[PDB]
Formats: sequence, C-alpha cells, structure tokens
Amino acid sequence: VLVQDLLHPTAASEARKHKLKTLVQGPRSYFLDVKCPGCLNITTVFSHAQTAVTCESCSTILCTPTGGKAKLSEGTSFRRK
Amino acid sequence: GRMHSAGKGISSSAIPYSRNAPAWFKLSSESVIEQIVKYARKGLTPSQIGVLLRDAHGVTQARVITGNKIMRILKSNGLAPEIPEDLYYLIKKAVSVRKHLERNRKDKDAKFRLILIESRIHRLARYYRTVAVLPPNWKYESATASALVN
Amino acid sequence: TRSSVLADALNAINNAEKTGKRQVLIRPSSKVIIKFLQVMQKHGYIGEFEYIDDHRSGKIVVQLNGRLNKCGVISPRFNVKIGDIEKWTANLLPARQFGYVILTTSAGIMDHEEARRKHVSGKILGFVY
Amino acid sequence: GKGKPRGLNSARKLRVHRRNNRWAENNYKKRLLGTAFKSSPFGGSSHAKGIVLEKLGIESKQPNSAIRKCVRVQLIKNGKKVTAFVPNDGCLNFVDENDEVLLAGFGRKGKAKGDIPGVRFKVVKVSGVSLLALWKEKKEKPRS
RNA sequence: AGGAUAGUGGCCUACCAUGGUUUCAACGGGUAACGGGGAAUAAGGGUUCGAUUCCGGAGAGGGAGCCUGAGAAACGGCUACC
RNA sequence: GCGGUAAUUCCAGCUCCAAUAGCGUAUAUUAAAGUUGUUGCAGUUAAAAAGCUCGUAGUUGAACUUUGGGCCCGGUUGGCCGGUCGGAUUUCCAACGGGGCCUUUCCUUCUGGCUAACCUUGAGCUUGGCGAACCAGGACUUUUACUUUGAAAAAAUUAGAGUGUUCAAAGCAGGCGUAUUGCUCGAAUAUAUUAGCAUGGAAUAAUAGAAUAGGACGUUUGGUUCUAUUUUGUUGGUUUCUAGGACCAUCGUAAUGAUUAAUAGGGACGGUCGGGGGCAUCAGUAUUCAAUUGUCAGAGGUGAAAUUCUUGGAUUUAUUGAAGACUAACUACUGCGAAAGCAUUUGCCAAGGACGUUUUCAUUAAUCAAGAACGAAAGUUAGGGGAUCGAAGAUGAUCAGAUACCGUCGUAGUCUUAACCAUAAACUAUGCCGACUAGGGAUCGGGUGGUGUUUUUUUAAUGACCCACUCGGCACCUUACGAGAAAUCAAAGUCUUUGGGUUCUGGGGGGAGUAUGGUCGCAAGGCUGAAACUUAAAGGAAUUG
Ligand SMILES: [Mg+2]
Ligand SMILES: [Mg+2]
Ligand SMILES: [Mg+2]
Ligand SMILES: [Mg+2]
Ligand SMILES: [Mg+2]
Ligand SMILES: [Mg+2]
Ligand SMILES: [Mg+2]
Ligand SMILES: [Mg+2]
Ligand SMILES: [Mg+2]
Ligand SMILES: [Mg+2]
Ligand SMILES: [Mg+2]
Ligand SMILES: [Mg+2]
Ligand SMILES: [Mg+2]
Ligand SMILES: [Mg+2]
Ligand SMILES: [Mg+2]
Ligand SMILES: [Mg+2]
Ligand SMILES: [Mg+2]
Ligand SMILES: [Mg+2]
Ligand SMILES: [Mg+2]
Ligand SMILES: [Mg+2]
Ligand SMILES: [Mg+2]
Ligand SMILES: [Mg+2]
Ligand SMILES: [Mg+2]
Ligand SMILES: [Mg+2]
Ligand SMILES: [Mg+2]
Ligand SMILES: [Mg+2]
Ligand SMILES: [Mg+2]
Ligand SMILES: [Mg+2]
Ligand SMILES: [Mg+2]
Ligand SMILES: [Mg+2]
Ligand SMILES: [Mg+2]
Ligand SMILES: [Mg+2]
Ligand SMILES: [Mg+2]
Ligand SMILES: [Mg+2]
Ligand SMILES: [Mg+2]
Repeated sequence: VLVQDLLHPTAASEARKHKLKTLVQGPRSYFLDVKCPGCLNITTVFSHAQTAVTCESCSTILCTPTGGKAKLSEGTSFRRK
Repeated sequence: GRMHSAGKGISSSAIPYSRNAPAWFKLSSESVIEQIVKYARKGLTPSQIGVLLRDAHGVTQARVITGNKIMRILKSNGLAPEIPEDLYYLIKKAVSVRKHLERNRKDKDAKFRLILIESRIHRLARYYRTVAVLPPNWKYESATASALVN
Repeated sequence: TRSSVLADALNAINNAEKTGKRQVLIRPSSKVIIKFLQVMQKHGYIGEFEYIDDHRSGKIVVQLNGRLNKCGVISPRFNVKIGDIEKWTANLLPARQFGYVILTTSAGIMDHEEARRKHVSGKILGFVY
Repeated sequence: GKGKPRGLNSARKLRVHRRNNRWAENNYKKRLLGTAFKSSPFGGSSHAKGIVLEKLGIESKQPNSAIRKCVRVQLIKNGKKVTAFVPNDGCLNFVDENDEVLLAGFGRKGKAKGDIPGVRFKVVKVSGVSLLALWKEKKEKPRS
C-alpha cells in the first residue's frame, strides 16, 4: 500500500480485525437485560456466560453455555445493553 | 509460548479502556463486596467468584466496580486461603496423576506430564517464597501433598 | 522472548524504510523509544509520530520520509568513555560529516555531538543515518 | 542471535570458549603441548650437529625418477637417528663417513620437502666447511 | 588462656568447638614460568615475548643450623651431613 | 612443477634483474588470518544443531513514577564597527553550552556565632533584617553499577615541544654581548589499563520502602528509663526543678498508604477437538494346522528349472474348529503427540493443545553447563506364547567359482510380561524464544456474523453445507525486494549499512571416533577421548562433454 492512515482506519476493518489486533484492544462481548416469562425481575446476562444462568425469582433457565456465545432459552426476551 | 508445550496460542480476555464503567450499573461497591464475601464463605475461589458476578450479575470487573481486587477483598475480610489457588490446582492435578500412575504403572506419557506439572509447581513455589506469601521451609512433597490439598 | 523493545522498534522502522513505506507502527512504546525518535526527528530523519495511549504500554505510529538508510541498536548497552565515542563513530558510521551515534548519558539521551559539547559520556544505545 | 552470548556480563563464557576453540588449532596445540621440546628430533632448535653413519640413495616420489643422495646421522645431544639431504651436484663426495655435519631444516616446519620421502633436514656443513663453499671451491676440506 | 616473638597472629602449646575452600574452577598436575616496568608486530581491536642496563624477590654445589652485630639464617662468615 | 637427445627451471658462459656493505638459509614469533572471529567466522548440502523434553551454576529479561512552561544572571563562539597600524574592544541582532528562581516541587537539618547579600535610609554611603557565602561540632543519615573531573599511578622506554650531535641515530643541551668584568632561555607536555580515593551528574540497569500498618509528621498530653553541667557555700551522699537521648501510650494532622493488566506467562471456567497415552474388552477376514467331505493326476515354484508334496489320493472344492499375529480397502502434500511414535469396536482412568472469556494471579519469564524422564529397530536376562515371515544353518539351482542374488525348508528372533540396553540418514541432514518484512488460494480445529441452502414437525433449536471474517496449526503455489557458492530459501531474509536473547558444535584431509585411562552397562557395547606418523589437495554446487 505504501501510504495509509493507521490512526484513523475504517470501522469495517476494525470490526473485521481480531479484538487484540485492533488499534486499541477491547471486548467484542456484551451484556443483556433478560426477561423470563412471568417474574419480570430482569436479569443481567453476559453473552459468553460460562454458567447455566437462572433468575433469582425461579430456577427456570436463562442461558446454556457453549464454546463461545451462550444460547439463550427459547422463551426469553433479551435487550443488548 | 506455553513453557511446557510448543503451543503458540493467543486466547485471552481483552479488557476495556474504560477504567470507570459502565454507566448502566446495578449494585454499589458494598453490595458487590458482600456478594463476594457470600460466595467466598461457601468455598468458591476468586476466579469462580469473578465468573459468577460477571455472568449472573452485571459486574465487568471488581477492580473497577470496587477499587480493590477479589483476593485483596478476601484477605481483608479474613477469607484468604492457606496456599494460592493456581498452586492449589496444580498440586491437585499432580495428586490425581500420581494416583493414576500408581493404578497404571506403564503410562509413561503420564510420568512425563507429571514431571512437567511438578516443575511448574516448583517454579511457582519459588516465586511465592521470594515474595513471602509462602514461608521458606515450604516444600512440596506428594505424600503430604495429598492432604495439602485439604 | 522479548528483551529490547527499542530493537524491535528500529527493526520495524528499518524494514518499512527498506520497503518504501511512509509510516510504521511500533509496539510497545518505551520512553527510550520516544527520546530516540525525538533525536531522529530533531535531526530530520523520520518526521512526526503519534503515541496511542492504550492502558497497557502504548503504541507509536511514525511517519517516514525517505531520508533514513539505517537506524540501528547496539545491544549490549556498552559503557562508553569520551574517546571510545570516537572509536565507535569510526566503526559504525558511514562518514565523519553525517550520522549520529546515540548514547544515554546522565544528562539525558542525546547524540554524540551534543555529548561532546556537554562533555559527558555514558552508555551506547544505537545509531542513525 | 548468532550463537555467542552478547550480554554485558558474559565474558567468562567467551574466554573459556576461546580456550577450547584455540585447542582446535594446530600451531597453538603444538606450542602448548610442547611437541618440539618433547619430540621433533631437535629440541625446537634451528640447527643440530650429528655424526654420519651411512650414505643413502633414496629414490624420489612420483612423478619423478631420481636418486637424492642423502645420509643417516646420529645426533650428538639426543642420540636420535635422522635422514638428511645433501643439496648439490656432487656434494655427497665431501661427506665420506664418520663426519661431524651440521643439519638444518629445509623450510616446511617439520614436513617433508618435495619428491624426497621421509627426510626433513639438509646438511649445511662438513667439519665446519660449508658445503656451498666446498662446492664453489672457495675452501678445501681438512685432512682429518 | 598461656608461651614465644621486636611486635600481630595456630607462630607453638593446653582445653574446647567443628569448622574452612569449591563448577564465579577449590585441590591436584604441567610450565621448554622469577614477577613487573616494558619489547616486537599492530587501521582499530588484538597476538606473542619479557634470563637480560630500572624496581621488587630468591639463591651462592645441595640441605640444615648458628656466632657476631642496628641489621645476616651471611656463605669472597663459621658448624655438621651429602 | 623442470629434466626421458631442439631443457626459457639442472651444470656452465654471456646478458639482465632485485637489495646493496650488506645479502641469503634454518628455527620461532607477528601481520597477512574475518584460517579464533568482542569488534568479526561458520554450522540444510562443503567440518559442524546434542535423538527429544524437563531442569540446577550462568546469561538475558515488558511497560509505568518531574514532564512541560516561564523569568533572570553571567560565560564561549561568532557579527557590522576596525573607532588600533595583517592585531582588538565593547553597545548589537543568533547559536552553543552553565547557574539560580517561580509554576502544588524540602532541592536533609539541630544548637551557635560572620549575621550575609540586611524592612536595615542618617540629609543622597548611615546607629538596628532571615546561620554557612566563612567555620564549628551534632540528629541523622537505601544500597550499588555507570559516566565526568581531579588526585594518584618512579625513572628509563613510548608519543611529543625546543635545540647543532657538521646531517642523522642520539644527547639535554645550549644561545647572546663592547667576549675586557659577563647576561640569559631551558631540561616541557601527553599517555599510563583494571583495583582502590575524592568529586559532579543522575538518564540507562538493578535494589529498598507504608498492607494481618509494630507506617510518617507533631505545636499537643501523661508516663517509664538513661545521662547531666551551671549554681544553691564549699569535697562528697541524697534529692526538686531544669536541659538532653531513647521507648511506650492517646489526641490531633493528614486526597492517610496497594502502578498497569504486556497480541509475556501461570491458573480457573465453557463447549469442543484429536489414528495422543494406559487398562480391559469386541470384531474382521486372511495365514498355518487339524477333522470330515467330493473328485482326480499331476500340483508347486521359476526367466527356465530342480530340490519338495503326490493312487497311503497331493493341489483343488465344501463345511467346521484351534492358534497366534495384524488392523487392509476408507488412508488424503489430512490428524494427535516432546520426540521416538500412534489407525478395528466399546467402556474406564487420568492428561493435553487450540479457541472463547469485560474470570483470576500478577513478572511468576526465555534459553540453559551439571543433573534427570522418555527414547524405532536390532540385541541381552528370565517366564509365557510361538500362526506368519525369518540374521544363522541346511539344501536345489545359476555361475569360471557363488557357503550371494533366485527357489524350498528352517532355529534365534518377530508377539507378550517384568527388567536391561540408550543407539539410528533418531533428517526438515535446518537448535529454542521473540519482532518485522510480499502476494494467492485451499485445508484441519475453534469461534463470530449472514432475512443464505437443505433435513426435520411447511416451520423450529440443532446437525450438515454455502458466503464473509478471525485465532491457531500441517502444508502448498507464484515472485525475489532480499539472501545465497550455487542448488535453492517467506526463511536459509531484516548480515562489511556487520550487535534482539540464549545453549550446543566445527577450524585442510587421513590416521581416528583408533590407542590409552576413566565411567555406565550382564554382555553387546555406550559416553568421554589423544598422539606418533602421513599428506596437497580431500570436499560442495553447478557447467559442457
Ligand atoms: Mg523452557
Ligand atoms: Mg506468541
Ligand atoms: Mg546486558
Ligand atoms: Mg603432485
Ligand atoms: Mg594470644
Ligand atoms: Mg588461639
Ligand atoms: Mg625456571
Ligand atoms: Mg632459564
Ligand atoms: Mg641471600
Ligand atoms: Mg657452579
Ligand atoms: Mg648459607
Ligand atoms: Mg666467590
Ligand atoms: Mg626457477
Ligand atoms: Mg642459468
Ligand atoms: Mg587486521
Ligand atoms: Mg571459516
Ligand atoms: Mg557428505
Ligand atoms: Mg556435513
Ligand atoms: Mg534435530
Ligand atoms: Mg537479572
Ligand atoms: Mg566502585
Ligand atoms: Mg494479559
Ligand atoms: Mg477446559
Ligand atoms: Mg485410546
Ligand atoms: Mg483332496
Ligand atoms: Mg480398518
Ligand atoms: Mg483424521
Ligand atoms: Mg549420534
Ligand atoms: Mg544430526
Ligand atoms: Mg522467527
Ligand atoms: Mg476456520
Ligand atoms: Mg488458516
Ligand atoms: Mg495440524
Ligand atoms: Mg584451521
Ligand atoms: Mg581436521
């Protein structure tokens, strides 16, 4: 290329890049406000949770862990936070 | 790197730039500290406490929610273990492998990996002795290790 | 493993200049790297550069003109006296008219001409021309 | 990193490594083991006097057909037997027998010279009269 | 602690303790090794040499002992053995 | 290399050349020699990366803590001017280096004097501020390395200033007058490592500090203990206060006190991944043998044969059974493992990498003499097992011979258990760690995204595929910017523009991995490892024949 701006790259390229290999490294993970049917009592859930998270109101189940992102249960409504 | 292998993996967390965060935030520092102490009184280690606060509650990290780390909080509230956790887990692994090797005497791969694990234990014990969280005269021996776990 | 970050920085700058690029990214941005680049800048060998503050150690994005043939590091940082300066410069500079041997003295990091002026010596870091 | 250590406190390694790799040389080894003083029929000397025992017609190496007119010499200080070459046309006729000759090396640092197998020395004098001078008829050999 | 010494000191003795050195090369062996100042050759770095005009040390065929004296374990001074 | 009857090389003559009162030869040493390699070698194939990993003497080791801005003072260079007759001043634009002060900046002070520079101001040179600028003594006082300056480092020698040995090597002399009486310049200076001494600096690199606060300040407040002069009138014994250490206690003052979280490392967690390992188990045909069975004369092997088996029925067919080994095809420029190595099923046992992670510790790390684990095959010991193939051996041929290749038999071995051995073209003939530098596509594992395709229950979630992306691997294609002696190489590059860290090995070829001595081993042998002597070429890669 021989000339380029390494301080103001494109957001497309920075999202294409690996999280550590960006200009400033930071997480691609996020949190969710999750509603279970019935008990509103919204629960904060991490995307890559590692635990079978369940609401304090009842042991319903909220998210099952996977190798990456957690799989939220079928009857649930989530809000990116 | 991977001192005892040829692996060259980069699988690590990439924590954020914001040291004060995240502006959607629940529980105060006191609530988070009492949750930490509650999870510690039932026997969880700092890593498990962190994972649980992270995924079940919204706690990006205790060092920014609070001002202190989890092991410091536990040391100040009297829940510090007798040996550090990484060393505990290594001793546990070595105990399991030595038991397996007694039940199976021809597992030379297991002998090899046990030598690796013991080398690692001794390196960490060297560090902990020269920073004085283990005393000198602390020495790892399998015989007593089996209950040095507890 | 990684021992001298200055060496990696100057290797990257050298390779960028050999390849004709006009910019290069340095990781992880030590103070001595900053002062070294400041010397090279005061003498006109690189141009502007920008320190990106991640909370770990830093990055640096340097702009490069084509004036630089070799920026180098001398590892180990040998202890250098006031005549050994001349001996070194003879050994590792192209001519007696241009080029700068760089040495960390108690009076800061500098080039050897400034070190002769201030009459102080020190440890050798590298060279540039 | 080119092998060798570069660190500012790594000089002992470099020293002892040099010692070993110096033993890998030839001249250093011969100088320090003392082979000249312990071997090498001289005593590391430039010259040596000896007594003639026999004249020899050593045949040359190939490709070369010739006979080289040498002599056997018992050295006075060591008693060692040594073959020496008499360099010139007809100069073997001044070395009759039981002479006291002076020998030097030829110039190859103990090796054998040319087509002459096994000889490392040459005759410079007979009875103190300089084969060169005898051959150019400047001087004459004593009676006895 | 004492003796001895011009004086310190296992220098020697009595009693007691069990120490001291060592891969940062101890101890042992070899040196065609007195040590330096210095010499040769050296772009720079270095390699080799240094019995020898100066300084220090040691010796007087080998060993040992001693008189005299401020000073010698003296040898162009004694004593003995080889 | 010359010399074998036309010698530019021998013996001579002539001529010529080189150094020249000197020239040659021998030995040793220095340079040449970057053929010792710190500067500064090489290690795929030329000599040389230990079989692989771990690890103790060592070497090396991520980033971070006062920066920036101002105000002044006076030095060195310059610069018109030359206000002097090719010498210099001072008011000057600038540069170069020092010191001081202010910006949150105690940049150690306790007792005192000079009180210093002094609000000190007497009318335009006077009666009276703040301890170092002059000293005393003290409370103390993080430790080094590094560098500057200085002292020190005998003289001679070395470099070098001046100068008549007539030049020069040398020496330290000498030179100048009216030479009647005398005068006078010198005999410098520099170098002299490392160690030690003092001194300024304080970056670079280490080191320490306040974290179950026995922490700092301190005008405070009790107290405990120790030392004590001047005086009380004296020598002494008691004291009271008083002055000075030290320590403990409680009140007070403090933004009271813990660096990041390295695309370093360890550990945890999550769902996976794998012909990774150990134990047990299951299956598959095939091979050999045996039994029964049918038919019948050749079958086996070879290039061709013969040895061999065959009317006592060989080979062949069918049906069973036993044994032990092996794990075909699927099987690939695919996978796991430190390497050696690992391929039937299932179960158990423990382990591991990669990925993911807004989890945890926090520099714990890299490489590593000594030291240790593992280490194909063969081989050794002892048991078991023993189908196959088969070092030895026997045989049939071929052959001039053939105790070899080919054929038929066949012990040991090949398998296994418990120990030994510790070697290999154990090879990528390429040490490990780390950073950077060119394009292209495919593939293994993980993950993200996509109204994507398909299957399910048109539908969902999955799973399998497609597209894009990414981390980590096994590799591959093209090019050479570069490297290389080239063959070739994305590392064998970033190397005379020579230094990222670290271990090992080599220094012409042979003799020689021999002899000897140690050490390990039951042994076989392994590890360590010369010398004599010999030699001008051995060798690598390419080129045309
Ligand atoms: Mg390692
Ligand atoms: Mg890495
Ligand atoms: Mg260093
Ligand atoms: Mg020849
Ligand atoms: Mg005494
Ligand atoms: Mg005593
Ligand atoms: Mg001697
Ligand atoms: Mg002598
Ligand atoms: Mg004497
Ligand atoms: Mg005599
Ligand atoms: Mg005597
Ligand atoms: Mg005499
Ligand atoms: Mg000739
Ligand atoms: Mg002639
Ligand atoms: Mg040279
Ligand atoms: Mg070489
Ligand atoms: Mg070969
Ligand atoms: Mg080779
Ligand atoms: Mg290898
Ligand atoms: Mg260190
Ligand atoms: Mg010092
Ligand atoms: Mg990290
Ligand atoms: Mg896991
Ligand atoms: Mg398995
Ligand atoms: Mg039949
Ligand atoms: Mg199969
Ligand atoms: Mg596979
Ligand atoms: Mg080998
Ligand atoms: Mg090899
Ligand atoms: Mg690399
Ligand atoms: Mg993929
Ligand atoms: Mg890939
Ligand atoms: Mg792979
Ligand atoms: Mg050589
Ligand atoms: Mg050789």
